[PDB]
Amino acid sequence: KSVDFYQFRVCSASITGELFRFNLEQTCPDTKDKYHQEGILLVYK
Amino acid sequence: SESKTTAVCPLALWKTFPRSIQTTHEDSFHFVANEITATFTAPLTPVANFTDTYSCLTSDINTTLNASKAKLASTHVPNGTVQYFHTTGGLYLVWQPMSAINLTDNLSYTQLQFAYDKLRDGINQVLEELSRAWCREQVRDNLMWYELSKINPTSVMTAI
Amino acid sequence: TQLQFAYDKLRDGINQVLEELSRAWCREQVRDNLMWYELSKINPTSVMTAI
Amino acid sequence: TINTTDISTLNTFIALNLSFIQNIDFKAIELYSSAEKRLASS
Amino acid sequence: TINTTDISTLNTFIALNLSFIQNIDFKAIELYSSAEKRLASS
Repeated sequence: KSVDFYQFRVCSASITGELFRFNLEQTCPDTKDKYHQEGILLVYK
Repeated sequence: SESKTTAVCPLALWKTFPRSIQTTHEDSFHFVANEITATFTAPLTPVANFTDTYSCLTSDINTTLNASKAKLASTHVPNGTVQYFHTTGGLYLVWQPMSAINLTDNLSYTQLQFAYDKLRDGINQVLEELSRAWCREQVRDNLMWYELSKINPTSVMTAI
Repeated sequence: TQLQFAYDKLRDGINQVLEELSRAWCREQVRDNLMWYELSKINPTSVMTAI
Repeated sequence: TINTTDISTLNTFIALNLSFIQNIDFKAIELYSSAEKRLASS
Repeated sequence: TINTTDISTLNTFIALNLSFIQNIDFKAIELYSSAEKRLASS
């Protein structure tokens, strides 16, 4: 039982606990770009 | 006597714009004219299927395009064919896409659209910049947590 | 009326993103408080002098 | 010897789930159509 | 005995390189010139 820290408990057993590792490879990718297509434009009323 | 054709043509040129950044959208386009701070929208389909029937303008649009691109040729070339669109307001748009050469009275709503697009672009860009910076700080914080966990992993696990 | 509509949409969007950012920063702030508490277990004097 | 993917990895992130102002199109509107303007008569 | 400035100092700032909002002046525009308006009086 691990509902909260309020209740007194003793937990020191370690037999078949789940294993975990720290990842140090994630990084923020750089932003992409924009084509920003353009050209000559005429209007007609 | 004189035919209606070759006598009066219901469209007249209003303004020209050499630089206009066409940006797509969900289901429409967006043509920007920063010279008068305006933006026009048009459905994605080039609804101007038969602008040839408007046979009058065929002459001068060629001339005006030739003059404009002759002026602009020092830095740009045509990267495709020209098309036409019919906006919702009633105006008509003629578009000639160009690629820069590598060195190696109901018009208020248009202004409203222009301002809204400017604000949206600015806000999205600052959001992306802040997100990238916070992500970098997040990788830094993960490294710090990994370094601190080397002493007693139980406290780190109970905190996380 | 259109001006009011656009202004209201922008204000709503900005306020919502500000609220989300504040909630996330508060969560990270509680996490940082826990981290500071854990770090103070070794040499509390340095933590007190820094704060 | 086993692959590195077998070992579970924790994710101690603070997710910055955001939202981007979206983009809308302002349809041009009007009050009185042309017909009523004709109705003006005199 | 030497000065503290000569000693190299490292800094840890994730540069929050912001970008503020420029101010534009909305030029008032119009569609049909007053000359055309007079010509449409007929």
